[PDB]
Amino acid sequence: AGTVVLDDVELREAQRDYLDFLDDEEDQGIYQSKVRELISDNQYRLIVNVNDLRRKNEKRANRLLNNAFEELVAFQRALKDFVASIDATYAKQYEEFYVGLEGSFGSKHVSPRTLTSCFLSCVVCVEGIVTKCSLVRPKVVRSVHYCPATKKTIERRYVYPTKDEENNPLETEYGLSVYKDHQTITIQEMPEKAPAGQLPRSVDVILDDDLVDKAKPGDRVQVVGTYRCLPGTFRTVLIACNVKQMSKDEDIAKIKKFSKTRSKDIFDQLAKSLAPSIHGHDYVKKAILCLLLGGVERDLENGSHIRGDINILLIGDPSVAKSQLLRYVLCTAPRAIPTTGRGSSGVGLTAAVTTDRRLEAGAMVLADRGVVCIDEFDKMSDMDRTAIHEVMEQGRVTIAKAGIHARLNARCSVLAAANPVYGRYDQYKTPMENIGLQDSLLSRFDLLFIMLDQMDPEQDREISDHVLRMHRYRSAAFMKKYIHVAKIIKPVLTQESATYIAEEYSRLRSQDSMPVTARTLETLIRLATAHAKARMSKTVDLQDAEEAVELVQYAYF
Amino acid sequence: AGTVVLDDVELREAQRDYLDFLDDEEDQGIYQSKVRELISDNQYRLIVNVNDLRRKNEKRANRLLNNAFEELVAFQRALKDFVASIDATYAKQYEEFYVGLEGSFGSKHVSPRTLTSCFLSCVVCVEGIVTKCSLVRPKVVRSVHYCPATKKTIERRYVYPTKDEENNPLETEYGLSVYKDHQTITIQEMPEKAPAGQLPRSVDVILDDDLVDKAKPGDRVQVVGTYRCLPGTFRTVLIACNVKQMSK
Amino acid sequence: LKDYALEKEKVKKFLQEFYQDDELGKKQFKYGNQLVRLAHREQVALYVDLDDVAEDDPELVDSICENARRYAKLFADAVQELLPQYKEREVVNKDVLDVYIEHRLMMEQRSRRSPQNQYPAELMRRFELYFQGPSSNKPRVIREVRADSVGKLVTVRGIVTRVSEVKPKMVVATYTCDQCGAETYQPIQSPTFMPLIMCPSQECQTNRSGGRLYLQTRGSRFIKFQEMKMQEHSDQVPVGNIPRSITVLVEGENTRIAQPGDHVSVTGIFLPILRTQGLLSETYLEAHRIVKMNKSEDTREELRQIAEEDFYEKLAASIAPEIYGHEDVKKALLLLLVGGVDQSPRGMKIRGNINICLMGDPGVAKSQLLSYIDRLAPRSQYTTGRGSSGVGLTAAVLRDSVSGELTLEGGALVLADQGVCCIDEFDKMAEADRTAIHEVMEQQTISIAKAGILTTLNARCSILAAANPAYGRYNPRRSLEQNIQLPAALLSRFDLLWLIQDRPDRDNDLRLAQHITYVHQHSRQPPSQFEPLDMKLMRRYIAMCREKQPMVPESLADYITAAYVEMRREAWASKDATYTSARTLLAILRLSTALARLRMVDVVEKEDVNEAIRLMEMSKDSL
Amino acid sequence: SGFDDPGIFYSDSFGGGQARKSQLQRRFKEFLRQYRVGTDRTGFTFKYRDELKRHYNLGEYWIEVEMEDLASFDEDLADYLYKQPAEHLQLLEEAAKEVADEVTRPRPSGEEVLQDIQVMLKSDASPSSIRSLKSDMMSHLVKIPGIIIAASAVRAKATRISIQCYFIMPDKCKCVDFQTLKLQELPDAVPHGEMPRHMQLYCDRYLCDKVVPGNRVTIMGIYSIYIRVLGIQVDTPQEEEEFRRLAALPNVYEVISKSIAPSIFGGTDMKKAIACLLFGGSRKRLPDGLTRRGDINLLMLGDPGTAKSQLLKFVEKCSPIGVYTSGKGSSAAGLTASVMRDPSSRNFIMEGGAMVLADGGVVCIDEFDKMREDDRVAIHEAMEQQTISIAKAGITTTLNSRCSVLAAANSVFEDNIDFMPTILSRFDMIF
Repeated sequence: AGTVVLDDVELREAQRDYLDFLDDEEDQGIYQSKVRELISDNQYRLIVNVNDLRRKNEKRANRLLNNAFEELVAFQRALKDFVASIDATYAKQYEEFYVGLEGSFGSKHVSPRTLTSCFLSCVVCVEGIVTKCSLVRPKVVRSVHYCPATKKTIERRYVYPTKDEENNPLETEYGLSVYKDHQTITIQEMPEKAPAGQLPRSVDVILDDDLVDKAKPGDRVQVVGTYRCLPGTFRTVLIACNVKQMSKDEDIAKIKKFSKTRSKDIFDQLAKSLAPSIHGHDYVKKAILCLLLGGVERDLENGSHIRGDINILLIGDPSVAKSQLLRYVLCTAPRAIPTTGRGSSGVGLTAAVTTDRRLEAGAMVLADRGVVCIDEFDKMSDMDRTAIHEVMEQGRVTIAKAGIHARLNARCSVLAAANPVYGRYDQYKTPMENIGLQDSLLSRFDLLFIMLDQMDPEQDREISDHVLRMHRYRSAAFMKKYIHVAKIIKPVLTQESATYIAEEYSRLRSQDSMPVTARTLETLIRLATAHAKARMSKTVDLQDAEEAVELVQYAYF
Repeated sequence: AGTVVLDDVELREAQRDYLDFLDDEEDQGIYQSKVRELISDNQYRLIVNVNDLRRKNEKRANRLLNNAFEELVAFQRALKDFVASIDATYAKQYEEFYVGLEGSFGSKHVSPRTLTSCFLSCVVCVEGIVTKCSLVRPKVVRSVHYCPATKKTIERRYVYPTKDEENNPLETEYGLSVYKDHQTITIQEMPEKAPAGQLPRSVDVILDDDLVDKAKPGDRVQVVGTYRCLPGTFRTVLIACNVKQMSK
Repeated sequence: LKDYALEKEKVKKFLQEFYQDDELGKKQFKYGNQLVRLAHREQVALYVDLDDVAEDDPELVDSICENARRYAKLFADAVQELLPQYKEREVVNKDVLDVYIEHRLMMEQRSRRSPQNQYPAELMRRFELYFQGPSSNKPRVIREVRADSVGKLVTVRGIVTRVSEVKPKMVVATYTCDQCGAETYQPIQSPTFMPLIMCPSQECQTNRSGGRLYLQTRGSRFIKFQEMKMQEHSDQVPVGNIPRSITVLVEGENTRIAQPGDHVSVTGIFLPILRTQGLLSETYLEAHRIVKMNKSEDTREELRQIAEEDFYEKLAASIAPEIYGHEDVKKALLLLLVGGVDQSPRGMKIRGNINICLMGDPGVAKSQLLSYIDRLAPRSQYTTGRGSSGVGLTAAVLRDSVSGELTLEGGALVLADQGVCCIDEFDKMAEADRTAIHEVMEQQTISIAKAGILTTLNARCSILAAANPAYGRYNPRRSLEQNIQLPAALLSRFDLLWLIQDRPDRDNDLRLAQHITYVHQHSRQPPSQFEPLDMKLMRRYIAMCREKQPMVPESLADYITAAYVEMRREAWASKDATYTSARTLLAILRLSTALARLRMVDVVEKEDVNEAIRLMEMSKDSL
Repeated sequence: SGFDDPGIFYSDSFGGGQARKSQLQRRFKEFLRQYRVGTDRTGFTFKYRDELKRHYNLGEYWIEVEMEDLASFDEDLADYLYKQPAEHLQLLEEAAKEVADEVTRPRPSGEEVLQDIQVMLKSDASPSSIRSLKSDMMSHLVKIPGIIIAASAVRAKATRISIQCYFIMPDKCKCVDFQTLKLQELPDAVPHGEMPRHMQLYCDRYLCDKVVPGNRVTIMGIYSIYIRVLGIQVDTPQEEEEFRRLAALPNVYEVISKSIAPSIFGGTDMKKAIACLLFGGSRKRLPDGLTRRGDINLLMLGDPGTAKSQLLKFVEKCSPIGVYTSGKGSSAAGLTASVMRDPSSRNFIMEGGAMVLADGGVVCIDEFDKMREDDRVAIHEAMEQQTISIAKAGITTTLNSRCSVLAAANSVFEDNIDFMPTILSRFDMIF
């Protein structure tokens, strides 16, 4: 329209108050030190704790949280002025500065499920995992046009201006024009918190400059921004201003007493606690308890190295608890998501969905730093079979599509099972190809158990009785707290202790004189560490690792 | 109107040329002395001989006489800049300065008979005797409105804004508003030279500030200004920039 | 934001009265001769080095950098306006375009500024203008080119990965009507344009007639056009990243210079393309100059002690330390790290073709080191064995959405140019892929009469092969040609074959458990009191050694020849599974390639004979 | 660069159901430049070189094209053009610009822009009557003469409109002159007993104000619905031998007298004067300054009851020039050239007057005393100075009102003076 506002008092008051907030002269200059740091590091987004804003001026914080657009604009202008006051040249270089928000928000810290329409036009925080992204295209924000005929210049903010007043040609001044990058991604609540009963919520996220590469599909990020609606029926979008990252890291005293070795052995009873209604396979149970535990974090800055992502396969006869064991783990599963069979959504791939571009993160990707339970392995397509191989080796998933190239974290383990296609006994031929899995890459797995229905009448009596007794006319949560404690403990190895264990490793190899030994040194480390993690010890015990060797010893029969 | 152009190079060239004309350094500074006289005498209309404008740059004079609006605005801005450079305080005192045209005009020196429609959007000179005349009324040009509720200020150029965006009351700040006086006069061609056979031509003349009391009904006046048109009935009017009495 | 007349005058003066004395110590009016040639159609491309502009106008250089298209068009117009004053005679009618141009000028003058009554500036050019990046602007990495640098003259480096063939692209389209008799011009800038229907001729403007017009290709202006995709140099891509591809469009005389797999330097204007939920656009680079080298045309003993010490003890000791031993095998990698880049210019391209083979992936987890070779080795790119389908190396025709009209793409061999090529999962490769490797052994004679493949791949890298054991470990009781089903002759073509049998050596196995802890356990990775140093500098130390270019001894060959006589007899007389043939001769000469360069003596060479033998002895009886 | 879009460009026209108009455009161009007229005796020079130049020097911005020149040099060309000039008229106007093109040539810096030129067309053909202005003759050039009764002031009318890419800006549009006239056919063409017809006129850039009400003018234009006026012209032996014999009769005076007035009433002397008025006197043109009245007027007074009612009809039947009124006239048109106020903005309504119509003849004034006093203050002047004046605030226009006066009214009931002891001196004592 062109009508203008002359010196809005609210805007000027906001500018003065925010400038006073940034001018930390009476204090040591925490924000002023941050401003120097950002100028030195060539970054143009200042992150401000909301708690400080409450402390200095509660009314400002209340207005900011209740009114987003104008308050954010005013605070951005205040930051521009303060930076220019500290240094004019840095301000002259750049066009407009942006401000992000961090800290703790009382009522606005919501989950995608909780984030209903009621928080419209208010700054909110959303927590979850990225489920889709797109490539990084630039979107025009200020286009400058020059007309050689009329010697006039026209500028437009945000049908593209192509015609002058009298339809003269217009050759745009690209250099004077400003382009900023743009990216559209989406989120799901964490699996452990999102109920499986009711439908999921998806919230759109738009990233501005300095945020396209900050978050990648498959990680867990915190997004804070203005929640607006792009134009009866309106679609909700969230314009972000700060994104961080997560790093998936009152009964502690109750736990500590459980960890005392003087009373009883906690490991032995714990192993039976996970497969309550399955008789036998106690050695199998110990392995399954091992799979949950184990270290998955190494001091890897800007690179990669040996990892704990090794996984356990289960092959056996139908109705022989092979299918059920997955379910028991899935139920009391920490940070674990189920997927099975075909999974026609790209089990480990983004598939680059068309007709929208979306990159639907797959099952193994959305399960970062967890355990993946997969049933009916042979049901997976050959493409998945080829694809799934690459995940376990380097620890990353590579996807190469039409222009789309991606890096995905694959810090994952697999508890997979499949029926022996048609094989019923599967003892004459080596399982390496008899289980339907074609490649010899099966050797990469940690373990391969065979649960055949061997003619063992003595066991057959106990199996029948065990089913019937389970009615229980007259400890799930305990294991959940256990895994959390071991997650922050790194039971470092001692070479002096390890030496005695390693001595019998050769004797394991020599058993064939009287199915690969060359990898076994890898699985010995993880299994031995797992035993110590149960005891919360920071040092690996000789007795603890000895049971790991026996686990290996009975691992190959 | 209020519509502006964003860094027009042609406007900038016109501004630079007229500013160069104003700062008569190689000459004795006749116009600079006139600027001193107007600053001292508290008058805010500088009369510039057109013959000097031809002598310095015929192209400027031609574009002025052929497209009055843009060139006049640019030259007014140039006068403002020159006054501020010579004395900033005097420039800060007033809002906008106006410029008048005198001298000798070759083919645009016309009579009400001669002043046909072909001179639209061109600077003209009309000679005659005042016939009809109206009273002095104030006309609003920039009305400042302040909203006590929303704590916002809205200003509009030139119905009257009475309700805000959300129908809150608006009490106008009269002082910040600028009002200029206005008058409507008419002219008839000279009795001796206008033939008695054909019908008389009457032309309407609108006077801005500093022109209401300079010409009174019945005198003999020369009017120079812009010959524009107001938007089913289309009437020509003449917005004037300089009025001088005649009857020597 | 400046008066363009002043800038046009400034560039006019700058072009008219600048010179140099580098031309044979003689002032030759550097730009003046080029202008004279352009006026006489003796030169098609005009290059303006911004360095000369900076010598007296740094602010003009900065203004040009801030905005490239506008100054480019301004320079084009200035050159066009400066040409006519240099015309001396009648046009000698170089091509049809000059003929049409001279008739147009003659007819326009025959009828001796109206906005629509002049020829478009691009139609009457017959010259092309480009900018060479000023030396001040440091080269930028492709990942760092974002939306914030749009419209800025930038320079980026990379490797050509997808180049189409030269095709004509239309600048001005010529339309003629059957009633007007005039010429209608429609400049085309986007890759898509809409053919006209109603002629805009002034005559029809009065008549409002049908004015049906027919497009013609006679007098239209055409310029050359190409599509190339460029990917980041692998040496500067972070290990935790992947290289990215950015599209580059090259036009005019600048075409026909890039070849696939070649390192190029590109300088151009970063502009968006529309393709007719927001305002979406892509990015490309309109190149202006692709640059080769100019300088290529034609050490005290008190500071360090590096070259006197064998590299087998020093270079090996800080490369791939996590490897569980097997240093003897690692020695060949040192030969592989050397390669055959330093070759005599006599057509011996096989020097860089070292087809090394390894059998057994589960063995001591050596499958890990294969990836490590590509990353650390410079001038080498990461490669995968069976990481995709068969479309990744060959070419086919499928549907497209963004662009691509029967475009040509490279494979894994082209991906690593004159470097180290790593292929994994050899067994999983199909027979068609297996023949493709075998075709490289045939000294690059790729002629195919099939529609989709007619290329000649520039296989100058080094092929590293790792072979999984076929559904079981090597059988001592069974000899070759019976236990392995693939013909030995196919494997025989390989120069070197390596297999590791995991023997129950308990003493050696003890070392690994202690050795596996040390990695990422402490900061003393080179245990032999080596200063930690910056990781970047380790590669640079290697580069200066390659630049020395020492000379191998020719007389040394005859002495080794006498040794070969005994070696042949004992090898054949054994009649065991291991056997040699004339292919050994290639290996022996190839052995001296890395061995003799290291020793910078140039007086007496004796030790190389035993050193060359010692490399064969480990290869001998390797089983 | 997929966003911008340069304009469409067309080159010069080098090389060379809906009929092509280009050939007609060329024939206009060729004729205007190359045509020459003149005689050998006065010498040979390009007459239009300096004559047209003087026209442009005086700022006329219009050039006259006589069709006679086109007919005389080549009659075949001229015949074709008359058929459909309406559409081709604009093309002719455009061509005139190109011709100027020619001798303008060097324009003194400040005459750089060549302005539009309007061309008026005239013919010496005999005008047709208003009977030819029917629908059949639609969209063809016509020639109708008449007398103009109504005139308007100069207004503004827009030719081409402009929109904003929201108020319409008139300053960027160029307007033209506009005048409104009402034309009345000459009495001779009008039937004996018939209300005279009326036709409105629509002028152009230079047709305005070149004619004033009451003049005998010739209108040339295109009929469409009103006359798109293109050109207006201001005006200045066997039958004689028969007239001479009638004139030479010594007793011709008497015999006419009894013919005009039936012998039912009135003296032969009374009849004798009437014929004198019909001939009228002579307007002697004094060489020095003011002219002479030279026009006698007769006022019919006396006692009533002389069969006056039959006189009113008889005078209508016999008057060569004259108007029959119904009571006190019609609408607001009075007996004198008065003006009125436009109901819309009070722009201009020049209603004219009866005495204007009969300039040069006599007007049959009936119910003379019954006219209003407002017009009287003016009617005194015209009856003496043979011209009516407008007594408005600033109108000095004095139309030509030389008409003689024949006032029929009831006598007023130096002893016989009611309110005008001056008008009587200006008439004759007639019974």
